[PDB]
Amino acid sequence: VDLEETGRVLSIGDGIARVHGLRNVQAEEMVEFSSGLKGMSLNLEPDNVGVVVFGNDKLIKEGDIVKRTGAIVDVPVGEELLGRVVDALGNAIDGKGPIGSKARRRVGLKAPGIIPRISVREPMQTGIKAVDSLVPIGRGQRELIIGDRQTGKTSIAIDTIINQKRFNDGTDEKKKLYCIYVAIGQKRSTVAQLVKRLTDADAMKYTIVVSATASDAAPLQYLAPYSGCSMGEYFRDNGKHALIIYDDLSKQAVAYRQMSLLLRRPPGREAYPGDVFYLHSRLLERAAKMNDAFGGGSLTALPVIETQAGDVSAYIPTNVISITDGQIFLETELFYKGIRPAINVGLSVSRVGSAAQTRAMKQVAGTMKLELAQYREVADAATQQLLSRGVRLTELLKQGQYSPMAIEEQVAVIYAGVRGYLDKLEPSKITKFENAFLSHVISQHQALLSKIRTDGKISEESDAKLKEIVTNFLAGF
Amino acid sequence: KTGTAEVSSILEERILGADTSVDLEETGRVLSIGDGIARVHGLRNVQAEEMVEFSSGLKGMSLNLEPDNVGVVVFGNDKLIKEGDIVKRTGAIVDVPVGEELLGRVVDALGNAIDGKGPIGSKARRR
Amino acid sequence: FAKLVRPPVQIYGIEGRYATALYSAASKQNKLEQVEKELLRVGQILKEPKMAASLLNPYVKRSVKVKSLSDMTAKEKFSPLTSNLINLLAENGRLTNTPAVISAFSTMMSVHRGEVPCTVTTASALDEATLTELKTVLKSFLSKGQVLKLEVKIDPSIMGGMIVRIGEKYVDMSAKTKIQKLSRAMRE
Amino acid sequence: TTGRIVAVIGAVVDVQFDEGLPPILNALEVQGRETRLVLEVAQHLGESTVRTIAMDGTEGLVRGQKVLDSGAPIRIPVGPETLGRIMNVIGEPIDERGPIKTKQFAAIHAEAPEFVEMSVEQEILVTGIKVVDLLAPYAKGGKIGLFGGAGVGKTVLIMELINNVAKAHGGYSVFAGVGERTREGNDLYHEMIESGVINLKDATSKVALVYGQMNEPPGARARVALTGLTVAEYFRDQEGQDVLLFIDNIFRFTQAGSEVSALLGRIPSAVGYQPTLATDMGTMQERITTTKKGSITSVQAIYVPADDLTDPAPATTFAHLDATTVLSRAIAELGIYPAVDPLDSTSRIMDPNIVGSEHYDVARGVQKILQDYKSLQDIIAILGMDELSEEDKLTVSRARKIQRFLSQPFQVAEVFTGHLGKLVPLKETIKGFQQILAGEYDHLPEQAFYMVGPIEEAVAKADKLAE
Amino acid sequence: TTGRIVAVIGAVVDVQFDEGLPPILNALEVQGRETRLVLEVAQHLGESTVRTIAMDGTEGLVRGQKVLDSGAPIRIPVGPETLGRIMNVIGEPIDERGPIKTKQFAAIHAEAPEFVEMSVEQEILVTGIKVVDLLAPYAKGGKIGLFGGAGVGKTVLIMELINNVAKAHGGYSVFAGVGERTREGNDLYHEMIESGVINLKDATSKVALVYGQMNEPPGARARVALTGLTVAEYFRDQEGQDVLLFIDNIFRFTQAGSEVSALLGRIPSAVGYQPTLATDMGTMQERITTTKKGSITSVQAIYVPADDLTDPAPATTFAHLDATTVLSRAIAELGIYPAVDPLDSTSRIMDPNIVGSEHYDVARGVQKILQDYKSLQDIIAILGMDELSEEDKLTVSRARKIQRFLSQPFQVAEVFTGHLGKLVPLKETIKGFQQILAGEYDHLPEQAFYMVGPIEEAVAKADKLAE
Ligand SMILES: Nc1ncnc2c1ncn2[C@@H]1O[C@H](COP(=O)(O)OP(=O)(O)OP(=O)(O)O)[C@@H](O)[C@H]1O
Ligand SMILES: Nc1ncnc2c1ncn2[C@@H]1O[C@H](COP(=O)(O)OP(=O)(O)O)[C@@H](O)[C@H]1O
Ligand SMILES: Nc1ncnc2c1ncn2[C@@H]1O[C@H](COP(=O)(O)OP(=O)(O)O)[C@@H](O)[C@H]1O
Ligand SMILES: [Mg+2]
Ligand SMILES: [Mg+2]
Repeated sequence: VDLEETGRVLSIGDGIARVHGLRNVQAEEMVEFSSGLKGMSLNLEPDNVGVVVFGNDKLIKEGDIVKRTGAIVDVPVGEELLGRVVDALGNAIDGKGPIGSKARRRVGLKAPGIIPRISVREPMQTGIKAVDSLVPIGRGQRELIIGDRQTGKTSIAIDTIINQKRFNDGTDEKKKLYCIYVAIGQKRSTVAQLVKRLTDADAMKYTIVVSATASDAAPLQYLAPYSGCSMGEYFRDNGKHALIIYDDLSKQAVAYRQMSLLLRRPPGREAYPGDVFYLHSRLLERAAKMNDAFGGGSLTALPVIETQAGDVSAYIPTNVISITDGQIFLETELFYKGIRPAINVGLSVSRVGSAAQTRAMKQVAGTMKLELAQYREVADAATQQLLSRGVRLTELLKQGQYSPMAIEEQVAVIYAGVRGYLDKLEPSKITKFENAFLSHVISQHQALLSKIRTDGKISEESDAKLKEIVTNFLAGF
Repeated sequence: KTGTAEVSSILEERILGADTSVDLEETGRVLSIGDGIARVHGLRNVQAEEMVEFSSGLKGMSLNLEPDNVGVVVFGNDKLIKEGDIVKRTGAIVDVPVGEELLGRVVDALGNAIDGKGPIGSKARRR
Repeated sequence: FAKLVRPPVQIYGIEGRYATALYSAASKQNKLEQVEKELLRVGQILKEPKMAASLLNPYVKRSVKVKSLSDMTAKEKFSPLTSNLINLLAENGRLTNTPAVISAFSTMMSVHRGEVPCTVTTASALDEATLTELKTVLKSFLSKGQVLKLEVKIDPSIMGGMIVRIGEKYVDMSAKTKIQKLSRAMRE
Repeated sequence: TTGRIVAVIGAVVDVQFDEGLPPILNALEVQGRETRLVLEVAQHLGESTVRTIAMDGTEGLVRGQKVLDSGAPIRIPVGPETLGRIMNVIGEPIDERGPIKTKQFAAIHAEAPEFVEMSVEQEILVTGIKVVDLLAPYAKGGKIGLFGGAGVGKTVLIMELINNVAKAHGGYSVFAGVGERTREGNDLYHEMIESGVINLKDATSKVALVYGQMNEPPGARARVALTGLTVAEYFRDQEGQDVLLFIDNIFRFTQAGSEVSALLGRIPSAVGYQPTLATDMGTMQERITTTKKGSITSVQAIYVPADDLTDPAPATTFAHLDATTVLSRAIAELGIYPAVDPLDSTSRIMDPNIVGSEHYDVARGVQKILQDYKSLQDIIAILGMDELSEEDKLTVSRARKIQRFLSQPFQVAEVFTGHLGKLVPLKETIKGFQQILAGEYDHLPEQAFYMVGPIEEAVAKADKLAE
Repeated sequence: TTGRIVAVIGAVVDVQFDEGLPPILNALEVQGRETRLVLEVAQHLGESTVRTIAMDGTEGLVRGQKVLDSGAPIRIPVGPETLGRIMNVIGEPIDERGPIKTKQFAAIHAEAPEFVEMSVEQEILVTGIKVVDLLAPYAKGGKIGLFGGAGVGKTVLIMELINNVAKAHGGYSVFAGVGERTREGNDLYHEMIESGVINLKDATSKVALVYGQMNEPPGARARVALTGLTVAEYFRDQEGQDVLLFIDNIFRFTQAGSEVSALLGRIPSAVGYQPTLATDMGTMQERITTTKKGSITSVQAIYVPADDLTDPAPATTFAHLDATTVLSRAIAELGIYPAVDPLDSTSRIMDPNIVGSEHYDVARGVQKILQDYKSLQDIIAILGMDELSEEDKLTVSRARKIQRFLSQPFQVAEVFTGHLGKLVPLKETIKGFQQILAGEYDHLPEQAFYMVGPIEEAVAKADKLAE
């Protein structure tokens, strides 16, 4: 037997096979076991090779034949993946046929350096009033979504994905965003329901879904984020824009801790190895924004973290807060109370997207942010006014589910709210007024919203016409 | 890697064909002794949790049966046990006397009277 | 246990334990020279590319390896000591460090016949007369009956002089060390 | 294939197979044993040696005993003949009623249904219980956590769920007891026999029990949940119906996994749990789903160590739960039964997109009024009942009526309440609570709502007690 | 010489030389790679093997590959031609502007200055930040450390210090970004290009940049602090100038070590940390001293894991600094910015013989009142601020006024908040705190001091509040 391009599994167990042979196997190279699984050769040792199996170790046996594929761990990338679900290795799992991709990218490829990048200058629209007005997200940014169990983070991600359809249905190739959704250590039922929800919103034609659900071996959950990030780097390096949503990046950390402990590595703080920070920074440093000498493409990243009992100063939350360009703190208290999305605008910030915000939204959201900030500090006459306006705004930023808004409607609604037109309306009816007003402006006055969208600003004539519309409607309410 | 029975004494025995005059099925030779744990070579026919008896009158329970050796826990001070001793099977898992003959008697963990009131009746035994 | 006769030089490790067992076994029955010769023989016998390829594969069962080694030993008419040693190394799966065992026994037998390895290092080579007086004086260092095993390396890194190792004894009449000594003491 | 025991360290047994190695997870039978001993393979140490976790006491094993390779993982008898039969992890009956005769055997180590064998639409499991169906509906094919578990009605509630599900939808049920006290196991067997969910005579049972005793080695208490899943998966796939699977307790599942991991010699993770905690839980919880054929709805009893909700065990199990029920000692005191905490109970599918707008609005109104009454009770305790308004005394009355109506008489508790059990459909529950909230019944007495079925029973009770 | 790879585990590679062995810290080149892969030797394992740490990704290394000894440690280009450039661990330009043309290379592993070289001078460096200047006055030529968890203001503060100090600095400057965001390095590069501190088309650049950002393996993050240290050591010793050395984040230098220590077969210390934590930190940090040949005013941002100041890394770093500045997450949550904790922050030059008697007295009065307020806080939180004597209420009011007044608007945060950056000369700081302490401003509202420059701006704000 060829003891150079082939070896025999010395010892399986723990999901780390020890192979004997493969004398010409490169480090981090992908090998294929006889049964059908695949593995990655971490430890080129003098006498054996430590291969982590991307699958269930039950299928591997001592004596099996490992054959090196000859290439570093890589995944199929391209336009052919849009609309398909795939496992962590790029093999389709929705049973719609072979993936059929021409290009393969390494999952361990290095992030772009300091010269390729450029400041974030374009907005990534999420159709969530709170996110778009108070913590804007640019294109190329890395905006952590950090929360708890059932506080509405996957809802933010899916609202973003569904909202991108306004642009992916148009013709401007410079605004189309191709979304990617990586599901790690997450119930497969949820992934299937999410894929159906996307298909019902016609949001799969530009969405890839990478699955590493809880029934998948630890190495697959470890490797799914990198497969997704390569699938997105393809678009980034080809002058197109992409948006990848790792969900969650704490399940990946748990999987990596399993992998490390089973390899008998020195546990650190909370038994996590020392590489966890490197594990995540290696990943989130690829969400860049290339400059026009490199294509001008971008790759946004929306990592998701689940704190434990609201602890934001934990180990992994603090690592990813030290890696990312902002935060969206979803508070469980607010969510249970009734505020949804439950974004805690006090603690949620955006390092970069502030400059990428749209002018029309920028001017209105500036005064919205000042008013909310003032209200936050007082919770007589001026105090009563601040409480009233703050409650109006807070009830204004409540939103439904799977119903993203175009920027123009957000501008109209927030403008009505901040200019004090609702200062007399009872605080409970603000949502009803909002839903009626949106229908009104979306039915009759399309010219105004279209002009705002095209001009990209609330011009003085646009301001006057919007004033007229809101005052007349408030009169007829 | 390494085994605890790879000490040069066992290998010396086995090289010059001296391992055939020793009965390694019902007897063993203590390889190590320390902190109340003895590691014994041989006793190939010894059952888990069986009671073995050392040459110096002590007893022990064989808990760890590994490929190379048997890990016996000694029922007393390991002062009397020395490397090279001889350990013999008793053949039976540990059991204790039972019956109404124990009532009113102070006994130790193995059913031996320790109150100095005389032998213990003990018609029946139980594992 | 059997009071094994200790070797002169203690080799340590797995090879050390196997070699000490072999040396104790041979020293009684007095078969040290023959067993050393047989060890040198098996040094080449196992080295054969076919045998080496068939013994470094851990997927041939230990049964097959022991059977093949028994056949080879019978075909070579060895002492029972060496045959049992090879069988023991095969059962324990210690064949990959057999050459280590032979090397250990070689080191252990060399000291048995009274040899003290020596090393001489100089900037350049030596004239045979000077090497002869070196032999004489170094034999003066040794004790009675202790043959010498000279090795004369040439190290140009040193600037001259001589360096001599006799066992653990060491004498450094080299230019480099004296330059270092003067430079340091003078620097103080 | 035949191997030999080479080592025995506690509950871990290292075997040696000269001919050919069995794959991991196989089951090996030790030959020369007075009672069947099965070893599950877990590692391939090399040199043809395997390391196995024992499913029974390893005492009395010898280095050299022959071990026979079955060739497939633990295979248990599954079918309709397991209903009403207790059986341990390896499938041997332990109720001493003879062999479990079946024409089917299933391996307990299976894989979760593929991504295409998955229902894409949520559902609701109607259990016929007002509080469960209104404030915390049980998703079909979704895990439900059940808290409390001490003299509050956990067993009676489990039995009522079994009966209702076997009566409304006709599906059977499995009760996997992970680390079950033998005393409580026998008590539960007899309670089931009494209420009628098990029938020893006519073979019309509705539940198949699988007990992993509390004195079995750690390698057995870790796999009984898988035996229960296999027995339930037969009914899902082969019988094509909706099954219930009661796992009591799930914390004991995690504990047994942790002990096995430690015994095999693995470094513990955060709080001393196995490094494979998340995957050990996920491999099991991912087989409780709604395939396109049937479905398995699981009900884990859950224990929270140190009362810490962030401990890795419940922190990991809560990631899988699709609902929650909280039996409270404070409500069994009031005579309300089932003593389900209406406000602490939670559900993921309590969403207008899933349960419909009317159901969602009724549930939210009931929760709001109950919270209002809870807040008002402080004022009643401190400032006295007189301090209330007239738009608050009315809410107090309505909330008391709602609390009474949320109670129900169970069919498996007719020897505790003197009434006759009711299985209230969903529409009846929603209409009753909608009417009570609207105020249509403000003239009735509160006790007319206690322990009744649909609202019409409350009307009849009012007529019978007032006249 | 020529050796061959024998083992490749993570970033740790074993290389076997049959001929002469390379000494320790000596660098080797892996022959046969697309780019330059440098392996720094770290140990001799016997049997003519050396363990080494790779300064770049090790994917693609084949056992038996060839490695060529280089004869000297990693030698980087140093000189006045490394100003305005960007370098990496091994001295290769990464700005895509051409090779760094210098006539003189420096090994990054030099030894620390001897004892007869230290300088005892102790001046004061004015930074224009009220909290830093009053309580923890930075010193010229000393080491400064900004301790803080994630997202408390380390980089914003260090950029403010860059702006202020290195705009009024006639000497050179060196920013070594070790283990921080790559986009932060890009923003710094472009801010300097715009601000004139870098001329891409001239020879009047005054900042040398080195970058080992987080995306690089542990071997590059470990040894990138030494590259910046060498670039600064040249400008100190040879050029005999006064250098600024900003490091952000130095924790990533020790962290990276603990990533390779595990693979070097070393027993871990207190919390997974390498056994050699303090020795490595000492050998790195004693080369940043200001000797008699020149001066280095090093500012280091230090990350506190999980906000734990008891961690071995920050706890060990504390002993290597003149002035510390402990940014706190609680204070940042109160809105105060910079979040400097006035009581954890310290300094060596906070001596009446260096700063004065009014500066010293004011600093101690502020600290005393803040400590009294901290003592009261626990009671204030439960019993309420009504169960306080009048002296205690006065202390609370003054302490809150002082807490707010220590907050300041930075110019680097003009984009964040829209305010205008403010510098506050030392005399104005001392005068304002004197006035607040004496009680001259007890009639103002405490929110009149929030984020203002000198105190007269607080008075103007208070007047505007009245309207
Ligand atoms: N904007 C919203 N309005 C109303 N309800 C919402 C909103 N967002 C989320 N929810 C509710 O919150 C529940 C959980 O939402 P979601 O799955 O987004 O949270 P999650 O953090 O992803 O949950 P998990 O942590 O379990 O994955 C959903 O069932 C949904 O009904
Ligand atoms: N629907 C009900 N009607 C009457 N009594 C009930 C009902 N549900 C629970 N109980 C009471 O709760 C007690 C505990 O029951 P059970 O749950 O079987 O024990 P455990 O809580 O220990 O499992 C019983 O004594 C029973 O009287
Ligand atoms: N002078 C300031 N004004 C307002 N906000 C500030 C100021 N300094 C720091 N911050 C806060 O600090 C955050 C940036 O944290 P940063 O220091 O970049 O993180 P790290 O501590 O990881 O370096 C900003 O989002 C901002 O809210
Ligand atoms: Mg989610
Ligand atoms: Mg920073």
